[PDB]
Amino acid sequence: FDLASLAIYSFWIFLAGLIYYLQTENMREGYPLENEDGTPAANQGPFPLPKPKTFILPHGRGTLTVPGPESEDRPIALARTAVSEGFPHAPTGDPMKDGVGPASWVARRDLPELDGHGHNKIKPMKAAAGFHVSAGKNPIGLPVRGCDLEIAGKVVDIWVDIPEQMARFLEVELKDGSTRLLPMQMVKVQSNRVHVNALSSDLFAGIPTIKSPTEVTLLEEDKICGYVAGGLMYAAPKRKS
Amino acid sequence: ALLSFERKYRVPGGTLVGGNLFDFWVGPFYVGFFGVATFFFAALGIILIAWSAVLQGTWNPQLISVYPPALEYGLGGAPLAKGGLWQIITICATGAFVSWALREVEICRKLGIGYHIPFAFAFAILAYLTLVLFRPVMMGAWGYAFPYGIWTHLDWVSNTGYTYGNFHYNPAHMIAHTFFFTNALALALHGALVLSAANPEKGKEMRTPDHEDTFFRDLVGYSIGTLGIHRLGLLLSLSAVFFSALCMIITGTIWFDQWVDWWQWWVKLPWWANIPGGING
Amino acid sequence: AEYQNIFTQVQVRGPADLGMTEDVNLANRSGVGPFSTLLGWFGNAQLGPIYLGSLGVLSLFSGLMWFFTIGIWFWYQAGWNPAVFLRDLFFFSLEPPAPEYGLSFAAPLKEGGLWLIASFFMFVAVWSWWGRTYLRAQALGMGKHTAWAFLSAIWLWMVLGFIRPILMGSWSEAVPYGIFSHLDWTNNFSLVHGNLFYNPFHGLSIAFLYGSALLFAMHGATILAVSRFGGERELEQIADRGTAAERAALFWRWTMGFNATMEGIHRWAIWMAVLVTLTGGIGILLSGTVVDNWYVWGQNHG
Ligand code: BCL
Ligand code: BCL
Ligand code: BCL
Ligand code: BCL
Ligand SMILES: CC[C@H]1c2cc3[nH]c4c(c3C)C(=O)[C@H](C(=O)OC)c4c3nc(cc4[nH]c(cc(n2)[C@@H]1C)c(C(C)=O)c4C)[C@@H](C)[C@@H]3CCC(=O)OC/C=C(/C)CCC[C@@H](C)CCC[C@@H](C)CCCC(C)C
Ligand SMILES: CC[C@H]1c2cc3[nH]c4c(c3C)C(=O)[C@H](C(=O)OC)c4c3nc(cc4[nH]c(cc(n2)[C@@H]1C)c(C(C)=O)c4C)[C@@H](C)[C@@H]3CCC(=O)OC/C=C(\C)CCC[C@@H](C)CCC[C@@H](C)CCCC(C)C
Ligand SMILES: COC(C)(C)C(=O)C/C=C(\C)CC/C=C(\C)CC/C=C(\C)CCCC/C(C)=C/CC[C@H](C)CC/C=C(\C)CCC=C(C)C
Ligand SMILES: CCCCCCCCCCCC[N+](C)(C)[O-]
Ligand SMILES: CCCCCCCCCCCC[N+](C)(C)[O-]
Ligand SMILES: CCCCCCCCCCCC[N+](C)(C)[O-]
Ligand SMILES: CCCCCCCCCCCC[N+](C)(C)[O-]
Ligand SMILES: [Cl-]
Ligand SMILES: [Fe+3]
Ligand SMILES: [K+]
Repeated sequence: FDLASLAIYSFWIFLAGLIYYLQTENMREGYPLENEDGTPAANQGPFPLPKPKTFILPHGRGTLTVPGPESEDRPIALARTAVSEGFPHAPTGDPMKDGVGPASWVARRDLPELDGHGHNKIKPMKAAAGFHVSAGKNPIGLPVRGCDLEIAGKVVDIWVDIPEQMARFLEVELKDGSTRLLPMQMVKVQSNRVHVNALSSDLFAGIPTIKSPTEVTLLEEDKICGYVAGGLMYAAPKRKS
Repeated sequence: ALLSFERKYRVPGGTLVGGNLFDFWVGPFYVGFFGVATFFFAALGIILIAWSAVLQGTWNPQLISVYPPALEYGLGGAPLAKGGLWQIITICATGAFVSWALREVEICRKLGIGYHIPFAFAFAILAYLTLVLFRPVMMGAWGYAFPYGIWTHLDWVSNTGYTYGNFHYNPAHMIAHTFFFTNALALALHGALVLSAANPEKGKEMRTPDHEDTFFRDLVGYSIGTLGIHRLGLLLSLSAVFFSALCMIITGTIWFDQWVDWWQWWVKLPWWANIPGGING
Repeated sequence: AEYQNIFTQVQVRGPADLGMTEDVNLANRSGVGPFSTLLGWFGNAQLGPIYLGSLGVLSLFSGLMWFFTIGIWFWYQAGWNPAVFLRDLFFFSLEPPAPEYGLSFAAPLKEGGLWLIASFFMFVAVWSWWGRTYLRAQALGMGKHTAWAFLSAIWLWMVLGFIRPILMGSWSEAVPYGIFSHLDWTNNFSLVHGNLFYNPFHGLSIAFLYGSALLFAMHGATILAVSRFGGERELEQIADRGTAAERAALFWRWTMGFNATMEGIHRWAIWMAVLVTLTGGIGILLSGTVVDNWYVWGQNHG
């Protein structure tokens, strides 16, 4: 019954409460659990939902309250492939177009992310005041190549994050004169071209387009990022080595 | 059991081996060939360990301990109850880990994400192996490796350590250490910054990355940035574990004397070796 | 050569960013520093600006007053000789009062009166620097996390150099200022107390330290892996969850049967790390004060 023996018992308790707190804290999204058909699953695990909390979003964009009623807010083009819980769900169409699987996208807000001053976070560099390439190969004007090893277009600008000062997208012009955005993280800038392994030349038009040509919305980012990522699985018929 | 957003991601494909045979889930867990590989290697391992526990005549987790073959048996096999069980279990554990990694590469593929997680894991796997395979094989015996028991493996640490004096003096261990302490500092900080931004003073709006960048620049005159800190944690982590393996691969192989003594190379340099005063002469 | 996002490919620079205002007294912020292209490949390229109030200037001063106090005694130990100084740099040491001077400030200068000076300067620099972390967060209207977490680190440091020396009756118990010598004090401490591998708080301190390396590795890699969907933009993924946040949670759910949220994970992080020095400091405090041998304690109170 000495002090150290107390302190340690006291801790092992504290810790379990902490783990409880932590685990409930991490249930604010995706819960309550569901069956593959969207009805509440019978079994929710040992941990209960926490009391809702409410974030005040800046720039009068409202609030978010979690946990909260939760729907996908979009159609999901998949059908079951087995008679019981837990098997793969087949694409009922073209998964890239439908935005399922590795091509999945979330119905986020259809407005762009704003910096601390309420100005758009991401601008094409041409309309970003005083922003320039400062190191490493400037990709602008380079030909863009798909995994099939055909030319898919040309870099015509970089879209930069203002407050953070980093490249987030390469705006690429296609055969027809329209441009698409490609994530910086999915391109390899080389001394004489930009290579893009996720997509083949022919799938570039398929990239989701943005409606305003000098800004991009959270929802448009997701659709754009999703499409390209999914190309890693779905374009594989056309990838070489 | 599905997260509300989960179904759209549960498509076929991704697998490295087996086509679509083990391409399914059990509760939250994804399986894969390497799910099966894992369960096998894992069960057989825990089975041998539960058995080594009875050939040792004990059913207490704080006492169970599977020792390597003693220095005699060399780099050869051993009769089970005094060695072999360790060796087989060690095989099992490597099976289990490599499988786990490869399983993660499969989950990665189905999710359209990059390989950074199982790449990082591979650094822990290599650390283990260093201690149980690469160090012993270089040294000449499975006996130099650590035993599998809660308190008994700490004994091995203390005994291996003190074999070379105060182990602090290992320079590669010195570096690895620095990285463990830095990585924790970065963890503490990173976690606090994000939470201090999302959870501001009562009634105020959520702050932004600019408030994060500003807070630090205010505080220390620099800010690494929301991309950087994630590159950083990963670097501090893996770097710590890298030098961990380094510090031990070179102990009992290229250096086997007292670690404190290694530092005389610096003191016994021509231009100051014999100058009077100080702590050294 | 699929790109990985560990190094930048194209840096981009615009106008130097003076940063958000809120309630910061801008008269105390400095001017932007240079622009490291080097740093630029990993994180931000912009050095500065930096706030520096009165509290901040006190801190920065007495921090150097500490550092110099140690340095001039390192020079004295070298016999004022540049070559000796450099040869024996790790070997010099500023030790505290012998055990007989107790907790008094009487001890002669050349025998730890000097140690107490540098220590006073240290105490000032740290606690001032602490409030600095609170106040910078207050100025910007942000949570007090940073300051709470920093206090946990202060805990260990307070215990090693101040609280434990107070409780044990002398200043001699406290860590010396010196590279090789404080390393020795560490090893010594363990020996004198039955081997800290028997301190259950030392075991936890370790669990968490390893755990900090496990988690930040997990997390760091997770973000990079989902950075192809703007994963690193954590605050906005909290506010309006994206595919990045979802495929993250799901990699982990599918691997190990549970997972985190994009806010939650950071609560995991802050606690993991904070618990290193939290348990640590308890472990050290109990050593010598209540438990003299951890092996022995281990035998009784199992
Ligand atoms: C946990 C038990 C021991 C301990 C165990 C160890 C062990 C074991 C090791 C160290 C090592 C270090 N410890 Mg110690 N250390 C302790 C507490 C401290 C305290 C303190 C205020 O309490 C300080 C200032 C230091 C200082 C140091 C540095 C010499 C070194 C790297 C710091 C680090 O990795 O952290 C992260 C910090 C940062 C990333 C910020 C940068 C910090 C820099 C180094 C400034 C500190 C001033 C420094 C002493 C000046 C160097 C002298 C110059 C040549 C003039 N230790 C406690 C008491 N420490 C390592 C070493 O290599 O020793 C030679 C090592 O292997
Ligand atoms: C008296 C003892 C000596 C000493 C001697 C040694 C010795 C001897 C060794 C170290 C090692 C280490 N020492 Mg030292 N050490 C001392 C003093 C210190 C001090 C200090 C402040 O005093 C510190 C901070 C350190 C820190 C360190 C690190 C560099 C390193 C431990 C981390 C590591 O290697 O991870 C590596 C991580 C792993 C190996 C983890 C493996 C994980 C595997 C891949 C997966 C596990 C899955 C498992 C089955 C989980 C089950 C799942 C559940 C069922 C769900 N030492 C003292 C002086 N030190 C070790 C080292 O460098 O390692 C190479 C080592 O061997
Ligand atoms: C890395 C350098 C040394 C070492 C030095 C130390 C030191 C020093 C200490 C520990 C401690 C621990 N070490 Mg050890 N440890 C080593 C290698 C290992 C390996 C391994 C497979 O390589 C494992 C599994 C462990 C496991 C353990 C835990 C029992 C304990 C908490 C560590 C932790 O939280 O890590 C971070 C990981 C997590 C937070 C994830 C959770 C991991 C769980 C808790 C571990 C499962 C182990 C389980 C009880 C038995 C495994 C077999 C099962 C039947 C399948 N060590 C090597 C040889 N280890 C501490 C202790 O208290 O032990 C008495 C302690 O002080
Ligand atoms: C052989 C030696 C002994 C041993 C003796 C000790 C002793 C003694 C202690 C530890 C402690 C620890 N040991 Mg042990 N340790 C051993 C073996 C190990 C092994 C191992 C592989 O076996 C490991 C992994 C560890 C690891 C650890 C850590 C988990 C723990 C340190 C907590 C910490 O993060 O401090 C780092 C953080 C701090 C020191 C906080 C200080 C923060 C201050 C405020 C910063 C000041 C800044 C200063 C002004 C510098 C400014 C410079 C700037 C750049 C400007 N030890 C063996 C048994 N170990 C410590 C502990 O808590 O024990 C339970 C401790 O006291
Ligand atoms: C518990 C989790 C980890 C942790 C957390 C932690 N540390 C923290 C914080 C947190 C949350 C802070 O908020 C605070 C901070 O500011 O973060 C950057 C901090 C901090 N932890 C620090 C260091 C530190 N942390 C350590 C560890 C840890 N802290 C834990 C592992 C250690 C170790 C392992 O021992 C160290 C050494 C500092 C970066 C900072 C506290 C700084 C402080 O108290 O200020 C003192 C002020 C000074 C001015 C002294 C400077 C003296 C010299 C080093 C200067 C040398 C310059 C010279 C060569 C030039 C001379 C020129 C002249 C002619 C002018
Ligand atoms: C690389 C830096 C750090 C790191 C990274 C890391 N660890 C990882 C990952 C990554 C990136 C994963 O993706 C993976 C994971 O799933 O994370 C939750 C993992 C993981 N690292 C883990 C633990 C762990 N990591 C450690 C350390 C580290 N991991 C490094 C510090 C330690 C330490 C410090 O000791 C431990 C204990 C697991 C939680 C998980 C690996 C899970 C796994 O591989 O499961 C498959 C195997 C089993 C379920 C059972 C195997 C059992 C049998 C084969 C027999 C027992 C083996 C025997 C060796 C026991 C040892 C006895 C002990 C008492 C000493
Ligand atoms: C080139 O030379 C010049 C002269 C320019 C230099 O300046 C070079 C300087 C150096 C080379 C010095 C280098 C410094 C070191 C090597 C420092 C080493 C220090 C450590 C390793 C720190 C170890 C841990 C220190 C701890 C645990 C300190 C605890 C401090 C206490 C919490 C404070 C206690 C308070 C006291 C004693 C005062 C109490 C009285 C009151 C009234 C409050
Ligand atoms: C069984 C009860 C044990 C009590 C331990 C509870 C852990 C405390 C968690 C910290 C809570 C953080 N909070 C809500 C103030 O933000
Ligand atoms: C140190 C790691 C702690 C691991 C304990 C985590 C508990 C897992 C319970 C989460 C709920 C899982 N599920 C699928 C039922 O929702
Ligand atoms: C003496 C050390 C005290 C450590 C207390 C733990 C602080 C961790 C931060 C948890 C966040 C909760 N809080 C209080 C900031 O709202
Ligand atoms: C916040 C994450 C919690 C994970 C902590 C893991 C607990 C490890 C238990 C190790 C046993 C320590 N000891 C020596 C007291 O027994
Ligand atoms: Cl890269
Ligand atoms: Fe993060
Ligand atoms: K411009």
